[PDB]
Amino acid sequence: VLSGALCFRMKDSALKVLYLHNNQLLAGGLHAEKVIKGEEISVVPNRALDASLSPVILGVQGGSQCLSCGTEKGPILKLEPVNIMELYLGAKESKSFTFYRRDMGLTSSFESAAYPGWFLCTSPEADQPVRLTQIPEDPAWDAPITDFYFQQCD
Repeated sequence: VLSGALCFRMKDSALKVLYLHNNQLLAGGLHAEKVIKGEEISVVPNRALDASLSPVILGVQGGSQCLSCGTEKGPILKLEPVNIMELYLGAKESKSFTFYRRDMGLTSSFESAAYPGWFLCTSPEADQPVRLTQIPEDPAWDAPITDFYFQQCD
């Protein structure tokens, strides 16, 4: 087993780096990038789910908090005060804390395992929270961005 979670750096396809502010993950513009450092994203595979779907659990602050979609009838992206290693080692499904990664080459998309059809996304605007969205039939320049550069820290 991992002695610590994997370390990744994330930014959307528009190169907006994800950072933390007031307990929320935001995607910053070039200006924000000069003030705050991108957040090191903790990552662990969710071994309770189908490996062919690339299930992962994402966390922040050294893995002290993890991204969750909640358990309501509708998805709500929020950081929860649970250590990613607790989820990693626990014999518990933890589906609401899981995303299915779709590797498209240079970038990846992340679909909520608990809420099919909902994907992690960023706004075309800078410094807005990362959220969840369903994919529109027709693309647009002002539509949410669901593709991310998912790179392991050096």
